[PDB]
Amino acid sequence: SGFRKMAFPSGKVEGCMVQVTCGTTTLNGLWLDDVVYCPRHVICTSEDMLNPNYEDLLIRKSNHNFLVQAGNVQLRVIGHSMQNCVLKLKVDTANPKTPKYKFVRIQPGQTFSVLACYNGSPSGVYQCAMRPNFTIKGSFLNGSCGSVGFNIDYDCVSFCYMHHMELPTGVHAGTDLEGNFYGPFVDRQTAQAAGTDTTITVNVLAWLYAAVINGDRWFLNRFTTTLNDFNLVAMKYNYEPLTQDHVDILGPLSAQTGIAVLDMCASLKELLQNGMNGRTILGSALLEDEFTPFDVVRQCSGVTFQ
Amino acid sequence: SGFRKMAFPSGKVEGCMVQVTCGTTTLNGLWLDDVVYCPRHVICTSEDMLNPNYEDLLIRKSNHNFLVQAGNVQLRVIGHSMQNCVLKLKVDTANPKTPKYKFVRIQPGQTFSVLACYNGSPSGVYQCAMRPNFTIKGSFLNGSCGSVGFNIDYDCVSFCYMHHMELPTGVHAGTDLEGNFYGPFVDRQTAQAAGTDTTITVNVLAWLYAAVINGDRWFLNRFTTTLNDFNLVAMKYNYEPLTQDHVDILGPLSAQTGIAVLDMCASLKELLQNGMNGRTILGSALLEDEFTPFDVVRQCSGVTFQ
Ligand SMILES: *[C@H](O)[C@H](C[C@@H]1CCNC1=O)NC(=O)[C@H](CC1CCCCC1)NC(=O)[C@@H](NC(=O)OCc1ccccc1)C(C)C
Ligand SMILES: *[C@H](O)[C@H](C[C@@H]1CCNC1=O)NC(=O)[C@H](CC1CCCCC1)NC(=O)[C@@H](NC(=O)OCc1ccccc1)C(C)C
Repeated sequence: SGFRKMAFPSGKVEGCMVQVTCGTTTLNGLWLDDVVYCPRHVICTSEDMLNPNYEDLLIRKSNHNFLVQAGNVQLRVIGHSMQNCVLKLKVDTANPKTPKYKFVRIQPGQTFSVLACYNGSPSGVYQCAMRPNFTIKGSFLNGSCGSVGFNIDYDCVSFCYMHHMELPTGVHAGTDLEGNFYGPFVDRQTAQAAGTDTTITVNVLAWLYAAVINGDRWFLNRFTTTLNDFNLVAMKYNYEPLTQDHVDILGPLSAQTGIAVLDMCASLKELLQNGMNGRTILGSALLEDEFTPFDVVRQCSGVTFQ
Repeated sequence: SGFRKMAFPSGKVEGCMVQVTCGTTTLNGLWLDDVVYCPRHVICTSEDMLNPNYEDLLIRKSNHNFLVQAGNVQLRVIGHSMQNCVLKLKVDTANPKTPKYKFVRIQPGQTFSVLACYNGSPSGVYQCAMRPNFTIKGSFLNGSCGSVGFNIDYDCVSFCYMHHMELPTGVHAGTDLEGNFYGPFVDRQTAQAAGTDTTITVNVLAWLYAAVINGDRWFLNRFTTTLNDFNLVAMKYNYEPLTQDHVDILGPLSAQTGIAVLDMCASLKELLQNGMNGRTILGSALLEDEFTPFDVVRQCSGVTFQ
């Protein structure tokens, strides 16, 4: 038993990380087949970043201005193009380590693993949730741009996030692998509002089920509630409203524990209204919302990949 | 910026994971050069586990009784031996993916990444601390035995932990790669006491420095303290006593932030005596002790590996 925030094994993604340099700027790229993907702001100087005209900036660049290193194995750039906020560099060699892969645009509340990288070299791996306001709470320093987020389904890597910038609150923003930002953000160094974040209610409930499965369970109470009654409580505490779709997604955990979803909602409502009274659940003194149901099921069924 | 509990990239270790089967029991092994390492309890049946005579049980076994699969690539066993609580199977093929590696026995309070594995296939990766009572708080199900803990120093993997069992409190116990348990535990299915755990004070202080570096810093107070005065507080709250060696290890973080170590101890003393009053530090409502100083420095300097 035990429950930990767990990232996917990163080896398949490690073999795809390269370094991209344009002039003074170095960041990470993702090398799949004969294409390298990276943030288009690799082309910006420190004064372009305040209000860049990316079309005009890219026109000044030719293939030979993009330096791509894989380790110290190095790639010849034979074409370049901009797709939304990502630059796509065609290279003359297909990555021999390309895994089976897909590009996916994830939904708010879903989770993924981040392989944080500097100069094309992996530094660490951790699990993130895409917040309801389309930010992530990551760990990113200068040079981490182009680091990617991903999920694995057995042998297939689903890339879902590429890192671009940090907002004025320490939270992080980036794009899918077609270069479309999650949320309202633009790749300009200017003040940008993320807007109110909310707690991912279905994930909190999934984590309460994980706690029961692991014997942590003082919070189970006597009451039940209704989906409309609970949602009145969710509103006051900035929790996402719970829908029947969420109830259905929680079905397997409900069946495993024998605790009806609305009974668990009643326990959650009392935790929200009364706090935890200095106690903990699965080692946390806060209600955790970065585990999806489905993360919970895999962690307590032992799903593997390769 | 931002601070996350981050594991090492796992690819170098993924290429070393194999499946070991003896009779009815399947677990994970570690394949380095021409040797496969796994828990010796792979030889036990469900009624051996209550009081096993490992010498007598192993004598019944020959090389051909140990089935080792690498993926579905499969290895011929040409010798076997028991070293403390690990079994070492000599195979006829050296692992072509063997990284540069060392076996290390870590100290209590140090951290490492765990690659949780089932049937020789990686499932996930997370960071653990070896508690002062020589347990870890992991996430391990049936079949995870033989999963390993490790650190990376650029290109060298230091293996430090192999998982063996779960105690009567949900905490986990295992050995170094020479098969010596951390702590007082034996590989028998019998009630076993871990003894009182304590909080890793130098790690809490390192994490408070990480918080200041990230602008989280309401807890900085007006006071200072002495190492002897602070240790009186540490005693009452089951914190490890702070030594000058710990102060010296905190030197770089002290120099980076301009906060004297004993001033940070005074902030910690007030957090211990008064709690956090419903506030958070780096997203946690508890004092976190599973980051070493040195983890903090790498996370806020961007150290990479490959
Ligand atoms: C690429 O390695 C970095 C990664 C960030 C550095 C520290 N944490 C990070 O996640 N990205 C950048 O340095 C960004 C440069 C890009 C160039 C032009 C296109 C968009 C930005 N810049 C940032 O992340 C900066 N944040 C930012 O621009 O947010 C807008 C803002 C500015 C002022 C006040 C409010 C909001 C970051 C602060 C360095
Ligand atoms: C190998 O895959 C598993 C991993 C554990 C299963 C669930 N969580 C785990 O970490 N290891 C085992 O199943 C252990 C078998 C070994 C065979 C004989 C040598 C030592 C054990 N068994 C356990 O981990 C069990 N725990 C245990 O034996 O602790 C001692 C104990 C027993 C009763 C009351 C107090 C303490 C576990 C409970 C299945």
